[PDB]
Amino acid sequence: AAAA
Amino acid sequence: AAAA
Amino acid sequence: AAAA
Amino acid sequence: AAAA
Amino acid sequence: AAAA
Amino acid sequence: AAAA
Amino acid sequence: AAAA
Amino acid sequence: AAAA
Amino acid sequence: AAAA
Amino acid sequence: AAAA
Amino acid sequence: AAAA
Amino acid sequence: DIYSRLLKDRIVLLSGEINDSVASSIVAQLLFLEAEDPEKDIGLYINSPGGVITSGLSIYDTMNFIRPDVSTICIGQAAAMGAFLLSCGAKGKRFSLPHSRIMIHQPLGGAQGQASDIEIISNEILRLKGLMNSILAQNSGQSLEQIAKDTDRDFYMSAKEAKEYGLIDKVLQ
Amino acid sequence: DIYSRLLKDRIVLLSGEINDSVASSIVAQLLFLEAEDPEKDIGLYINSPGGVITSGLSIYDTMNFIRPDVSTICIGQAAAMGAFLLSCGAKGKRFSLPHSRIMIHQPLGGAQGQASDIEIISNEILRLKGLMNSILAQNSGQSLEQIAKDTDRDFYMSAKEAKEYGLIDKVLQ
Amino acid sequence: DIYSRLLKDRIVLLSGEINDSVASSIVAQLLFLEAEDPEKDIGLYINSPGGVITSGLSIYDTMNFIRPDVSTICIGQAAAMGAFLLSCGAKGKRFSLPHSRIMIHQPLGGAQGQASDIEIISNEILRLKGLMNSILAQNSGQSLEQIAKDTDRDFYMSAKEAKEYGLIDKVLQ
Amino acid sequence: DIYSRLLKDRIVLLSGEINDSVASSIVAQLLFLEAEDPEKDIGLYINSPGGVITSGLSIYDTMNFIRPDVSTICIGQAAAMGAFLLSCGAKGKRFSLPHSRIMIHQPLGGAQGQASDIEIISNEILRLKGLMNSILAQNSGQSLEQIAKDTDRDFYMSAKEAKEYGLIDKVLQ
Amino acid sequence: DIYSRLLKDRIVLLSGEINDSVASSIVAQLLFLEAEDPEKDIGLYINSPGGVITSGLSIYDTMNFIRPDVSTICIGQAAAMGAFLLSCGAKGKRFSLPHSRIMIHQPLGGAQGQASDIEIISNEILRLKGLMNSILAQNSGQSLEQIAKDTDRDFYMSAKEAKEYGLIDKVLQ
Amino acid sequence: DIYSRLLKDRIVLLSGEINDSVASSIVAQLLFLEAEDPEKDIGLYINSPGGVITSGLSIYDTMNFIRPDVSTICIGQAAAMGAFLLSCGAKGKRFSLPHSRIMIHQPLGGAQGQASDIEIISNEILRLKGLMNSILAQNSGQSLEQIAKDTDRDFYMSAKEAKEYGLIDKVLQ
Amino acid sequence: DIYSRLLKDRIVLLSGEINDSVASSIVAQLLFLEAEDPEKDIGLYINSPGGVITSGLSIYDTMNFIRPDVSTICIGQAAAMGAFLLSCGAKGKRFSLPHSRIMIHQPLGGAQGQASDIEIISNEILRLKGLMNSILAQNSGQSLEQIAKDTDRDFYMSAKEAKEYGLIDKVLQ
Amino acid sequence: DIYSRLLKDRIVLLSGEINDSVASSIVAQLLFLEAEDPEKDIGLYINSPGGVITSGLSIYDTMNFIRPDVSTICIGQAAAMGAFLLSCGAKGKRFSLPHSRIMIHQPLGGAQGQASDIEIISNEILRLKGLMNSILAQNSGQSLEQIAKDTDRDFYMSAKEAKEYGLIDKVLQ
Amino acid sequence: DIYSRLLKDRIVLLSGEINDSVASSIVAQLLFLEAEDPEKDIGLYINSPGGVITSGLSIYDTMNFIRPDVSTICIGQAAAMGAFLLSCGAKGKRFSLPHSRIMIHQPLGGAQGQASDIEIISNEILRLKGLMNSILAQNSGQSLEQIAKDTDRDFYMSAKEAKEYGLIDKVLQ
Amino acid sequence: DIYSRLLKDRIVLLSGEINDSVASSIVAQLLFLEAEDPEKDIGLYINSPGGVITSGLSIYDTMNFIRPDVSTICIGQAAAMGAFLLSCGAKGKRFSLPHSRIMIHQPLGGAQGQASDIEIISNEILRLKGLMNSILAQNSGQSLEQIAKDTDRDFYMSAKEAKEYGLIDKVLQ
Amino acid sequence: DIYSRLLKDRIVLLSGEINDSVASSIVAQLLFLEAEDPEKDIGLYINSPGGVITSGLSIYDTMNFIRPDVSTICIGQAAAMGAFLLSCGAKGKRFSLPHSRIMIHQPLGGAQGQASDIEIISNEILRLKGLMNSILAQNSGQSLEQIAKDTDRDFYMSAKEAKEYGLIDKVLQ
Repeated sequence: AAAA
Repeated sequence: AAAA
Repeated sequence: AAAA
Repeated sequence: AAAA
Repeated sequence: AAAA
Repeated sequence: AAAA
Repeated sequence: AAAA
Repeated sequence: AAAA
Repeated sequence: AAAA
Repeated sequence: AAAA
Repeated sequence: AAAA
Repeated sequence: DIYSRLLKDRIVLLSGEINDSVASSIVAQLLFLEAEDPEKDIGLYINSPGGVITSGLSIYDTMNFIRPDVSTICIGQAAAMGAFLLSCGAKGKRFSLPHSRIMIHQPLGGAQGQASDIEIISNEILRLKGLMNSILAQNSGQSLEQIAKDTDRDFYMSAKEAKEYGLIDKVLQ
Repeated sequence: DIYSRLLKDRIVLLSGEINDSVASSIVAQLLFLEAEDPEKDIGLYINSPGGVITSGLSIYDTMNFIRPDVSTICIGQAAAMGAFLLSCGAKGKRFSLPHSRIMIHQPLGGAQGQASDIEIISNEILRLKGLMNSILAQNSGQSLEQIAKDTDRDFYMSAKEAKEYGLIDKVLQ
Repeated sequence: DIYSRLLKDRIVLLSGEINDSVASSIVAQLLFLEAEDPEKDIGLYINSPGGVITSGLSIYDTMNFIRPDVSTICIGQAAAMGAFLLSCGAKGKRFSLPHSRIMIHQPLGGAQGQASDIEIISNEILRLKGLMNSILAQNSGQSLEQIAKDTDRDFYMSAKEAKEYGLIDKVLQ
Repeated sequence: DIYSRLLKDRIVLLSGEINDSVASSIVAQLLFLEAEDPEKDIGLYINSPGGVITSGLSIYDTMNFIRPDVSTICIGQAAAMGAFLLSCGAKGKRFSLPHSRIMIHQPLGGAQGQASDIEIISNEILRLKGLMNSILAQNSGQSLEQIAKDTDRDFYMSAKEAKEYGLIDKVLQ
Repeated sequence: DIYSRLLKDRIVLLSGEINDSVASSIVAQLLFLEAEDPEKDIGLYINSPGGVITSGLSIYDTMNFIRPDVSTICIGQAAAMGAFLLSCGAKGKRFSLPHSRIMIHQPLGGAQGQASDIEIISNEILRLKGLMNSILAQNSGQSLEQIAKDTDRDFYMSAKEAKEYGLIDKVLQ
Repeated sequence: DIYSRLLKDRIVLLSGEINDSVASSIVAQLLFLEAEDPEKDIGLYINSPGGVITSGLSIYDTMNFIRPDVSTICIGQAAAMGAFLLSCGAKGKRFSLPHSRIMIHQPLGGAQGQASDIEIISNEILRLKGLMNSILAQNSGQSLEQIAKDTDRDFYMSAKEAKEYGLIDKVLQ
Repeated sequence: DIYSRLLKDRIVLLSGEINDSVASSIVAQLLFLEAEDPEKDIGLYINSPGGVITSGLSIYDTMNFIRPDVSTICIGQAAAMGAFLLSCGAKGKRFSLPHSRIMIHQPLGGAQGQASDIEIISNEILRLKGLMNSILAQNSGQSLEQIAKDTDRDFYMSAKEAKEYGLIDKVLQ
Repeated sequence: DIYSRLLKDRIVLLSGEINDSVASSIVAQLLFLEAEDPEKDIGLYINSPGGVITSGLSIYDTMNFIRPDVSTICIGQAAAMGAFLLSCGAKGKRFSLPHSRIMIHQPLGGAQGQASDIEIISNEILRLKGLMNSILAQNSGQSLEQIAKDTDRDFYMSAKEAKEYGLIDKVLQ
Repeated sequence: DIYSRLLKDRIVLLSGEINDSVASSIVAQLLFLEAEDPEKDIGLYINSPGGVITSGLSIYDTMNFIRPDVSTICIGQAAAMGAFLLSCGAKGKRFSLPHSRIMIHQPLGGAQGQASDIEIISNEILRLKGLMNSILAQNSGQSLEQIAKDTDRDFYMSAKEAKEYGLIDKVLQ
Repeated sequence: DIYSRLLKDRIVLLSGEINDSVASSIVAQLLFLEAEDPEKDIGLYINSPGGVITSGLSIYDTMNFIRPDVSTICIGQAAAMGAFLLSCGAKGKRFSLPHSRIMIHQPLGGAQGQASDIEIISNEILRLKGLMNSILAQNSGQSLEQIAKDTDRDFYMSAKEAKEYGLIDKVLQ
Repeated sequence: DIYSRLLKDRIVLLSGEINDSVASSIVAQLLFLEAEDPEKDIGLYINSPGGVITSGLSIYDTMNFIRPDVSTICIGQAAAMGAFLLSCGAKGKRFSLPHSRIMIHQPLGGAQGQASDIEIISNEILRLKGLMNSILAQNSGQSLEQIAKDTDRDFYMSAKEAKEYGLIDKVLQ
């Protein structure tokens, strides 16, 4: 989900 | 929602 | 085309 | 349909 | 936005 | 189907 | 394309 | 058509 | 179109 | 791209 | 992604 | 407007699927008509395949809210929620034309999300199920037991049969 | 128009999803009635599944902004924002028809973007959560901790139960 | 028409997203009202999530083009460009209901094309950004530097806090 | 109808994209107006992002075709063909509100087909560019050559800059 | 109605693409104006990119089937069938505003199915092509071969060039 | 592979619609068998509903370009281009299983664009039409006129009738 | 490969719908097996819901074209064209597992275009209907009238019934 | 391939969402690895966000069905069902890399159809919730009550926390 | 693979539309054949409806770049870019089967954006048009004028015509 | 395989977006290479725009987990999670070619559902943001505060600037 | 596999648009060739329409990173990034076939989000622009200024002109  |  |  |  |  |  |  |  |  |  |  | 004209004769047509939009309309017409004359009877013609349960209940409660008797006449069909409303008409004034069909069944629905939410939603529909069954048992003379058994699956019947069952009082022929 | 005639009776109908369009319509109608007579009660019949929070609050604030008492009557259902508005009606004048269903729960929403923005949005929605729970406690007579525990997930109740709870004053049977 | 009636009382409603279509509508109403009475105040009720900047600027300029005082009243919400217009209301006549939320933030947009075009659009979005921050600063009594920092990201405020911030003059209790 | 009312006061609102249906309406209003009174001034308020060139040309020629002066007032923005039309207003009567943004740029379009059709279409758009660029030159005092360079890419400017540039006569700040 | 008003001034506006709907409207208007006053000139303002050939012929024949002289004025552009109609205008009453563009070209279309069918359609299209080139020749004073040569591919021209070519009589400069 | 083992026995299967893709494969296989032995016969099994003509001509020209006699066997069906290819098999070696169906018809296609382009395409489609009839007449012994008339529309046949017509030499009883 | 190792046992599997692609795959397998041994029997397992007719006929004529007997084994189901192929197995070697269902019915199709083409397609499909019924009759022992009647609509059968009908010889029960 | 080389070292990689095909891939490998040596340990590296419950349960049961010890190592993340499997690793051999995240939460799902069907599915999902909750306590040591309280909503924790909680035995470094 | 086998015989196949993907395959095979034996001839069989110009040019330049004579053989058809390439084969070794259809025409394309870009693309598309016409003139022996006239629109011809035109050397009987 | 041979010289390539599929592959390659020789250095070339955070962490922990020193070389670009990984290389062996671009920025994500869930998801993303910024600080030598400040928005830097920042050790000039 | 055998001859093919996937492949091949023989020349054939900048920069730096000279050969076309790569080949070894087209232009892109993010992406793209213009300046021997002027918009050139310009060192006749 979370991404950079 | 609920239906008849 | 025709099929069975 | 033909057009111009 | 937020809904209830 | 039921998921986790 | 033309076909038969 | 040409637009601006 | 720039929005706020 | 241009074609012929 | 910038392209050239 | 054709409908506005018939409305002037206290005739209200409930046609199509029942939902909040249709419900608010039928409700406004009901309230309007009792504002016009709280004594005169109202003719609620019904041709519906059913719909949203709470939407139906708002119409049902309004029917008993106002003073006029709300006579019900089934034309085409009155299925599920539509059949519910038909049976809610004033006692002795629930009608149906010769070839209308009446069908009753338990609630349909859906639930998604966490197991917790799905259980809360499930219980709520079961609550509405029992509420329908009970008011149906009351309007027809059948026992809760018969209703529960008969509405487990689609229960279709002609106007005559619907008369024998108790959903309506007479078949206007 | 049918609703136009009912409006002359100071009757307003809030039906379906609550958003800015619907909110403006209701706001506009309350302002109108205020101008037509700042003394007589107004009847706000509610049959809503809920909706946008800022939208619902404008209605709420408008109800207390105008002079007349805004009576609320739940028909069909009053869920979430719909139930919120119901509870906001003039004290002693919050009603519900016998088979209406009332439901309350916390805010739902979404946030996308950078961690920084997601947090900000999260904070604001939690702010709206605390705001409503607070008012819900004040309107019902329940404690903030009780409201908070009960609105954690969907909390469905019957009209009679909503009265017991404090959301409404009387079930018109 | 409910809105046309309220317009007769010099009440204008800006609800929903702000765009050229909506702007022309609010411009026509402002110009119309001045024609009716260039002295009488005008009440601009605002419930908007924001919208297109140039469109918003067209309303702001018209507000100061006509002779009447355009009072602003925030109900529900005044976000971004909506908050901007709220702040632009006639001095001392910028109001809000107690539960309205107000939010300000920097411009948003998109740039597509050659490096040269993106740069040109970028500088243009920046110019619009400095312009809004400049007026927002003058309207609130905040320094330009402070407004730039606070609008960097979504900055939400209650009615009380927006009043203390300087965006409005009074919270109608 | 709010707009029909402003028309009675000789006010024409051109808001949004420019195209044949829009141009058709604008031209229709101008013809109607001068027929109404061929000597009184006309106010063409412009808030547009641009559009079809030939559509804009129909408005421009009609503006000069009819006897009465057509004053142009920029509100929000006048971009590309919008900036073109604004500049076409009767000399001395071209205005803009203080925070409007004006922009000019060369024509945009497309060509599909054989190499021969493409060169044909290409020459025609180059013709329109030169046609538009020349009238822009005549209207602002700029040289044809300068306009061509300035409109090579999006050229945005403020109301004041637009005045100093020659597109409008004065700013009603 | 803006268009009903101009129609009272015997003004007809053919805007946008030509098809049966548009042709039916234009034709109906011409019959009406003749029945109104078979002696007074009719002003047909043309701003069209072209359209269906038979539809356009429909307008062409009606223009010559009624007794009134049908004057045509080109505003914006008269391309293809649009230019055809502009040239069918009455003797010496075919005008154009100074910055309009005129374009003529051979017919476009499609054919599918058996070889025998494609041939039949192909021939009917060549038929329409010859019919139109011949009428353009007649209306302009150009030889048939010249028109066939010039319309082989898109042929754009200014209002002035259009006069010299013979498609219009004067340019309302 | 299964098809590879069969190819080893100089058996080639043409199944499905004929297009450049299918044609390159068949042509590729035919050139292969030739290199392996230019004298040993080849068995081209055909079960196709037809397809692109030029693609079919590539197969046909190749069959006669190579030294080996290419026998043709129709299983399932050989329609349009399929029947064509089947009849192009080496004389005396054109076969069909007992329950196959053979169909012949004129070319089918499409054309879009300017009258000139459609005309050119139509003529080329007719050229291909005349080209195939000539060959069909040659391979079957029938007259050009007879082929031209019989293929005007779908002409279905049983294996025995195809034989009696001249399209094949024998039916494997 | 699994299916391949089975092919080494002279086992071929016809699974899923029948079309040119599949028929090509099945015919290639029968030819291969004949190439490997033209005396040993071949086992064709069938579990098909049916498919294209000319496609099924190719497999059918192939089963008889090659020297080795083609025994058919129905598993799961053999519907329509599937049941046909099943019945076409070498006499005395048409089998079915105990719980397979067999179903036969008249052909299905479609036609578009001119009335002439639609009639041509109707007769052809009728020809294919008469052709399969007679062959079906030859295979079962039923009269052409019986097959005609039973296949008017879907006719399902258990393995046992299909045996008694003559479509298969034995049920490997 | 690479994954195949690692399997030789008895390393099984569970990457991505958990469904049936993925479940059968992991089960096949665990069975395979036991066939190679029912004595040596197996390394099941887990980086999964969760998935189908019955799918995940087949992997768990298989882990305890074979004699070799299946050690779990969390890399990246082990969420929900992923966390379940991680905790099911052989005692003393459940590991995690230093920056992995572990999350546990109740099941999610959907239900459609009649009230009776929704109830059955809801109960089956509550059953699965109780199964996982109890097995999760057994694997960690926490009381069933504490697991239920912690899995009501997403419970995220770092490697260290996961160890303190009892889901894993040691955090590598 | 059968295509690999043919490549062993120095037989390359170009089938279908020409694009970069297709060109790179052909170019790669040409370079491979030269590395295999820079003296033996190569056979480039062509069946193509045309494609991307720069893609074709790369195949053409590679044909003259390597040492081997690249003979060209047209099967099915060689159109536009396909014909162009066909004509580029080693002099005296450009062939075609008898029923192939050759066709040449001017480039086709599309431009979109600012007038400035449309012009750049149009000039570039014209550069290619002239470059191909000049190369076609050199390849066939005809004058640039003749090629320009003949390629204005689709120009179809038979192998015999194409040979007489100069596009190929001989037609294989 | 070109990649397989490069892996033999201990070179793994990380190109494109980072996710569970890519990560499990990079992990497998790293584990493999350690098994091959746990003492020799590994060259991890990076050209990535970034990706899923937990995924990149699995790669990271696998890098420290294994005995071999994993050198990182940035080619093309190392953005966000891609840059994070470039800095996680063995001290003194974090390289970059002269024209690569490095970028670091805070996490991006999404949250949906009840306020409770949003706050949980927001907290977790903020947790991942802290973890990422922390490691970035430790790897570069910058303070925690500096990293948080510079990653608030996209922070682009040339290879030499990334060296001065502490992200890499040397730029292969 | 043709491409692999060509790789043995030190031939690398870059065809199609440039993106990370194609770039990693190209880089992988270049690193492979150096590992095979860091002494011999590599021939990089380029037929590309351009692509992702950083993707192209990865290839450019690898070419200079490895020891062997990387000769570039343009076939068909080298546009934008493709032309950039072409000009980056080892001095004296930058080639082109006679009919290739070389085109150079400034970068293209998109920006979306807050004004601050658009400014960041705008500066970054301009950074990429300045970078490539000066490398192209040094690769051709011209002033950055004249390059910037030339790449403002698409700049097409014949192979000969590309040589005159300084992008390639020779045109292979």
